Amino acid sequence: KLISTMPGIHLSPEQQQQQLQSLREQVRTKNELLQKYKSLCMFE
Amino acid sequence: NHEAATCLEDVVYRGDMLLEKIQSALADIAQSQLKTR
Amino acid sequence: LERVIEMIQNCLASLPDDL
Repeated sequence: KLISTMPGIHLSPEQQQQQLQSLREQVRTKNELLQKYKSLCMFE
Repeated sequence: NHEAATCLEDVVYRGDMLLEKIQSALADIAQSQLKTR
Repeated sequence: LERVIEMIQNCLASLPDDL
């Protein structure tokens, strides 16, 4: 049972949800910025 | 010399516009990267 | 000016290849 307390999770599941949502928003905004500069040419 | 002056002015104007655009773009990238933190 | 333009272009040519 101690060896199955080892795994790798320690935060409350609310904190896991907060981390997952924040990281989802991060990947969204970074992909949106990179797509903006994919589409935008400052020159003609 | 007048004609060469206006020609130099035109090429400087195009370069200035392109520089201001790339400068503002780099500033926006820096703002996004600092806001993500 | 030309060099700067093509420089910007190839970096833009790099970025959808990351996307």
